[PDB]
Amino acid sequence: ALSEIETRHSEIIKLENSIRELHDMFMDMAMLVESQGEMIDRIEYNVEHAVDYVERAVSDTKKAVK
Amino acid sequence: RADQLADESLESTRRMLQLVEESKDAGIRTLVMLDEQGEQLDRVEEGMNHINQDMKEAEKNLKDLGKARENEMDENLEQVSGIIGNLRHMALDMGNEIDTQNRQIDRIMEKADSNKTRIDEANQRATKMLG
Amino acid sequence: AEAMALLAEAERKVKNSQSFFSGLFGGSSKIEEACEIYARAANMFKMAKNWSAAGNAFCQAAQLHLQLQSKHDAATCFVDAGNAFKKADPQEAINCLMRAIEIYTDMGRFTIAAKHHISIAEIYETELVDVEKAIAHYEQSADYYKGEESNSSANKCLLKVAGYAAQLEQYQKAIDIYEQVGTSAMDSPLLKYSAKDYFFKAALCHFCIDMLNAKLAVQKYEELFPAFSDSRECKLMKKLLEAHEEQNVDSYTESVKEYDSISRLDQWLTTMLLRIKKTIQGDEED
Amino acid sequence: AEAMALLAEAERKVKNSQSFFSGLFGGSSKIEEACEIYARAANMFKMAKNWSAAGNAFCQAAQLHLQLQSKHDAATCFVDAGNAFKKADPQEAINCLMRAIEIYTDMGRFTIAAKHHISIAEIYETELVDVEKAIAHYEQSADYYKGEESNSSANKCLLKVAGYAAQLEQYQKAIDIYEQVGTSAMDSPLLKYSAKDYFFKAALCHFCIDMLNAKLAVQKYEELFPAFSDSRECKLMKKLLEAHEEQNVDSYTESVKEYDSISRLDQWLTTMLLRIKKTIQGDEED
Amino acid sequence: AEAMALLAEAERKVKNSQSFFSGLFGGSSKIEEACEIYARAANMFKMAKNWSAAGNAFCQAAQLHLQLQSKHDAATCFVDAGNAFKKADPQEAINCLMRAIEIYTDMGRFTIAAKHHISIAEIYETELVDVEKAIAHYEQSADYYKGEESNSSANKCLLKVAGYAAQLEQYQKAIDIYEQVGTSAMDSPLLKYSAKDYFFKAALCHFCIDMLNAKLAVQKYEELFPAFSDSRECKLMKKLLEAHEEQNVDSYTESVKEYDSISRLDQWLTTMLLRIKKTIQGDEED
Amino acid sequence: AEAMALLAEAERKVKNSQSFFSGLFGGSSKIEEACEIYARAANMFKMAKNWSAAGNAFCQAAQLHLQLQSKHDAATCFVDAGNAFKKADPQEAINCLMRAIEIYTDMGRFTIAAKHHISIAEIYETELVDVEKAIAHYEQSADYYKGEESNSSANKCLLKVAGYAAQLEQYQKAIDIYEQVGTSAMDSPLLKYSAKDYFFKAALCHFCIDMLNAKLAVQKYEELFPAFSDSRECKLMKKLLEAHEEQNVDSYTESVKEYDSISRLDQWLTTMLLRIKKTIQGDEED
Amino acid sequence: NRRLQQTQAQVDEVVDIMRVNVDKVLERDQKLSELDDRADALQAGASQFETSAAKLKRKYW
Repeated sequence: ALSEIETRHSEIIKLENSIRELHDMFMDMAMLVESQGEMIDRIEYNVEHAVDYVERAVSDTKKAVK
Repeated sequence: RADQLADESLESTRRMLQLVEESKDAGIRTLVMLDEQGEQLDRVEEGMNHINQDMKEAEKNLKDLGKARENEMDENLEQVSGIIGNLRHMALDMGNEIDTQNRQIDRIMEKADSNKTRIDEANQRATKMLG
Repeated sequence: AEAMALLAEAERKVKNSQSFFSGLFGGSSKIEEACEIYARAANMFKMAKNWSAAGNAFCQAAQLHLQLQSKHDAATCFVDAGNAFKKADPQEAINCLMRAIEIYTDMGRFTIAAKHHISIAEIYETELVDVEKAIAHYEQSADYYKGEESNSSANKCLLKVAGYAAQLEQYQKAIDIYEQVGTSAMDSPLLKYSAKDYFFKAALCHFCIDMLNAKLAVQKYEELFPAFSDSRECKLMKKLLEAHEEQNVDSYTESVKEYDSISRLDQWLTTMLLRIKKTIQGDEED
Repeated sequence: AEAMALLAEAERKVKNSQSFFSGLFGGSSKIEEACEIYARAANMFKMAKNWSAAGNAFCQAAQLHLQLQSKHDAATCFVDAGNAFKKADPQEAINCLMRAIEIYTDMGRFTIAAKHHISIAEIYETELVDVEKAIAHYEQSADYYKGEESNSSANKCLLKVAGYAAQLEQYQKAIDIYEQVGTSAMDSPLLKYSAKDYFFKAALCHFCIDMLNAKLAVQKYEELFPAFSDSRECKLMKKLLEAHEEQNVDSYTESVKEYDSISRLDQWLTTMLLRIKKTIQGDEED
Repeated sequence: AEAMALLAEAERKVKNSQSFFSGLFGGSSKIEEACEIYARAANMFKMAKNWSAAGNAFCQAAQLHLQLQSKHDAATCFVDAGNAFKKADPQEAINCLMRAIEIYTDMGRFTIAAKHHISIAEIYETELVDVEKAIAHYEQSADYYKGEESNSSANKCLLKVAGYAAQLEQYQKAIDIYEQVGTSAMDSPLLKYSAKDYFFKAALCHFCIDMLNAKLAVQKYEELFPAFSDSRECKLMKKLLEAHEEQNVDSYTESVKEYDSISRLDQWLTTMLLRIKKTIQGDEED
Repeated sequence: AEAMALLAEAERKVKNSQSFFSGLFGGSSKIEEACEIYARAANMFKMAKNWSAAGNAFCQAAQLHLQLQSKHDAATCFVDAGNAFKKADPQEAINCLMRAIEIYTDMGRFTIAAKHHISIAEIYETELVDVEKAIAHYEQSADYYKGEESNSSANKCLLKVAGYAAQLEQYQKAIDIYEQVGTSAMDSPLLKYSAKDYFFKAALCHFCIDMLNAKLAVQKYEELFPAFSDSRECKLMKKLLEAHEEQNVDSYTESVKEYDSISRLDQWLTTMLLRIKKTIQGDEED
Repeated sequence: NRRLQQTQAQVDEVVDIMRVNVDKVLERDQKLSELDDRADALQAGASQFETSAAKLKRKYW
């Protein structure tokens, strides 16, 4: 009927549009989350290890009073 | 143009899939980590708690020692729809993992600080009894 | 196991010893023990689902900790108390948190002070319905966040402020906040897409102006006919500005009906939209 | 070097000293030494994937660690043991974890107790197939999460509880959970999307009701067809409610077939839909 | 607790003791006492939002801490000073941070050194507008990240380097940086995703070459038509390369108008695209 | 402040004290002083980008640290040295890492051991190009991950193992891994959508079997028609199974050309598909 | 037909979901960024305590 076929296209593109950008976000996302993933790999390291430094201190102090 | 739009946009609907599918792939790596990290922080939190304990003892010791084209175009939408549900799946796993960890960061920051003080006070009383 | 027994021993030990008990030293080591007792009690009071008891118990351990000089861990205890009263039945949920912040703040700990500060304004609003104090907190807290350069966080709070500012008739003071949070969110391409809603809210909030402002703000906004997201911002606004300047309470309430398809209206929008819809009639029958 | 040698030395030292050997201070340094030994052994056992030996060894070190007087570190050791046994050959995976929570819970550490509590209920189902004991845990654990204001986690558990509750015929007890987790989900505009599935589950769970327990729950559900997310929720439901009120085990069994197109049915839905499918058949010619 | 008073007493004790004051032992703690004083001062300075003074106060406690032998907690103070001045109204934000990195660097803490290094290059640009030094920092910083296995962050900085390098005429040096960051991105099939835009930027950057550096860069780009991410990188480029090789400042200016639909053109792209739009006319009129 | 000077002093102090210089108490403190020396040296060698020197320096401070009795913080140094050598020009990168794992492994730290184990298998592949040794590491490492109930990471390694195992020749040993990683993937509804590609890979991998291992593996897969995720998995496979069972190498190569439209192919797929293309050609002219 | 003009919002709604997903994650970055400067700096002081506690061991023990 033309009118519906043209109006159709109009709504389809307006749809196509909004889509492409939402995809743009994930791209930046995978780049952010990963950039943060490396910022935590060192944390886990500095943490469970700090437990060793403190554990060695609390131990020496105890054997320094008994 | 009429056909160059009913098909080109149709290719966009087909592409609309990989667009929302590549998003899942990007979401997986995120979730997979958010989960892996979630467990990590658990052993990480143990650090703030492990130190929280020892320091209390260490302080005491330092105190004791210190003193059909449209039919398909309609189907592709259904495809996007089925994937939209997925986007909700990750959106929730990502969400529930974010909120659960943010509050975890709070506890971590708290204890971490609380212990930092004990270290400073102890370091000011120990450094003097050096050598 | 027996909280009712622990509380008792708890008080029986929290007391500056004397006679032969004091000897030469006495205080810290004892009072701390009591703090641990009350914490142990408050815990089972939490599993017992008493809450009230748990909360007041944490208040006890907390207050006691101060008598030993340890504002830090003490304040964190007050946090436990607040969490108790919060998910409990009595009040005091607000007091505990005030006693927490008074400590974190003076201690130079604004990073965490803001953390509980927002929690505070959140309870003072969702429960106490004390918006006038809530805004004061959401704001000061946002200032702290903005100090740590924790942009996003500060914006979260600002959004709270403005959002609840338009509800309290403060429309102009709201648009200003949206302007600030809008100018400090453009340099980052991770907030571009979002700057829209800000302009939409700011354009909706009307201090009963009888002209542009909104027709000027919609202009300040950068949009392109091929824009996707922008369709969910000014595109609607323009049509609303025209239905307002022409005092037509038939074109406004219609366009909002259409927009309620491509982008559903949240409670906020609905409230303000209806307010504008009334201002139109209040200009027609006048 | 070898674990078999370490276990031996550890044994010959894990003995409470008495008489002269005990002297003035028997000390827990011995029991602790042995703990370190067994830990060192259990680890290399975890190297040769002997698991069984690794786990039982950790159980040893942890058990002694209790005789040491340090419930905390011991508890986490029990966790290590659970981690071994879980992905191992023998069982005890359930024992170690229970022995861990009995420690975290009494110690006043619910935050972590719930963390392992969910792991527990997660194993007692996918393995022991003891739903009745799994749900009890998913629930009590959710109570802890809800106690720590951790709404998010709490809901993660509630979904499990109700999810498997409907499988155990507990339909009403399921819908109640869905109603609660549903109401405490709207206050957060970050769960709006998920709030659908909740209403779908709750409207599906039927405690042999014949009325509009669901026809009313579908109404309470604010929807507008061109929303989609919602189409994957009540649409089908409505068509199911008509097929039940007319004892038609053909319109319902066809609707499940068509709906299994736009949105695939998971094992849960399959099992329940079949139960509802039988409630129709046994009812027609009865 | 007067601020300026604390600033006075702190000075009263921050000095090598002598006479009867020195007595038997020195005063390695006196200097520390003073540090704590100035900190107490900067506290209330940050209270009244007088930041400036707070910052100048932290500079004092920090400088003093060095005169005590404690680079660690000292440098952290320099950070507090930087955060203060930064959020404050005066400058100094640059000095405190430089004085912070020299410490995190000499000590052995590059992770954090780079963490403040990027903040630095970011301020030396958005504020002082001194790109010639900002790039130097963005780069050295990315080097440190690239040595902490921290790949991503390294690239985060590299993008800044090349990004602002092409906006300074350094077009070639830019494409080279994009090549490096492009090669160190394919090793991770989890980055395959962003490795496009790099090719787009690199192909856009032109050092006024007469050959087909871009027609070659777009060729090196592995793309498949059905691909989606890719259609947002080279596809446009090819058309732009043809519009340039045909001195047609119309097809290029219209293709950039079309692509602006499917993919919004950020600030950068815009500026550069215009530079090419002028190279076309300039070649037409050369 | 000269590295070359420090490296000398360190040496002068790192040596089991002899004669009077020794006395009774050893040099447990001297060896530590030397470690600090070399550490300071490696540090300035890293700011100078002398990497090689930095790495070898850390190796010194580390080895000595072992001579002090502190495996923990030692291994940590070994890692620092590895990070140096990696982004450097000499070797030792592989040695430092093995020397680090022997420590994290015998110390009771498998979590971090596997963390560096995968790094190892990654370097031994992207550098040494030793696929057979890399697979061995990716495997032994996945065992540890899967033990730390980190199924997620475990599979991350398994995928590597099978992935490169199909590239070498091990097509069968590849499908087995895909089958295991496939069964242990359904227990988590967060991998359902991804569980497709697994079946696609496993069905593509052929160890020259004459039966219908693939026609059976594709049947084991659960698919319908109104699914679109599944469209990128078996639907194609069947077409390939028919093109193989009919010795028609143009229909196989035509279908790969079509499928390369709805779901663009990667390097892996390409290589294997061509392998299957040649098995067909080789069956035609025979 | 109508599905096209309809499904259009089926994503515009998700475009908002991610809008928050991108923000949520970024909000954690700063929370972990600061925690990275206070946690690592924390153990830094612990190092001072490890050295101090080690010396108190070689004198009173």
